[PDB]
Amino acid sequence: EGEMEYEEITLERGNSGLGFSIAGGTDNPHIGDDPSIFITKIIPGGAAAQDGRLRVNDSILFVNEVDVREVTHSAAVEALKEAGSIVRLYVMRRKPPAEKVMEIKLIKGPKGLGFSIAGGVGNQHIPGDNSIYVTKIIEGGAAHKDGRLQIGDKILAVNSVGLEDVMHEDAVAALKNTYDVVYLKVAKP
Amino acid sequence: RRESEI
Amino acid sequence: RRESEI
Ligand SMILES: N[C@@H](CCC(=O)N[C@@H](CS)C(=O)NCC(=O)O)C(=O)O
Repeated sequence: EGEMEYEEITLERGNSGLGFSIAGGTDNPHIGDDPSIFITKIIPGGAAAQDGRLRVNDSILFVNEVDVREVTHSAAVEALKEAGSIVRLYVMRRKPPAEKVMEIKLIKGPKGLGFSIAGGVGNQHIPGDNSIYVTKIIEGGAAHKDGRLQIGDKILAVNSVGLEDVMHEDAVAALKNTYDVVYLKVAKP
Repeated sequence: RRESEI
Repeated sequence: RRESEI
């Protein structure tokens, strides 16, 4: 958390390009005098989003054999444009703050558990992220009364069934294929 | 994107 | 900020 990590990410160019936006350069330095090329946006449904490894605020250090640590904005764009159909990126990022994993036991009310979910493979709630997210908690429902679950929580598992890289419909099935008492594994920021 | 009730 | 689509 807060420390630098370095990663090789190879992307295959799709019809709409690599599927991300950049800012920075020696002539457009955002944040102090740091000339780094940064990712500012991951395009929904694009190559970077489907791959899932590239993150907003990652700094691109190399594009294939080209050093983009101290280049103009235009030089970076050109290097990415000319990089071919298989693009090998070497990036740097500050590790995000760690998430708290929590177990929550809920008893269903007459209207279920009282929350809504979004996300899944092909329905990413955040571009690049296949996780199931809580998007709504029903006033007066079981999740609300318990008080632990919150909007923006990630559902990792329901009872013994993992929800890592699953389709949205399977996440719903798993959450509805339950008895009255449900055990949830949850990731909080 | 989808949103479902649980 | 200058931003380019890649
Ligand atoms: N671990 C290998 C590779 C790491 C890597 O790919 N990143 C940097 C080296 S610090 C690079 O020059 N990448 C350009 C490339 O893909 O050849 C090494 O010792 O260089």
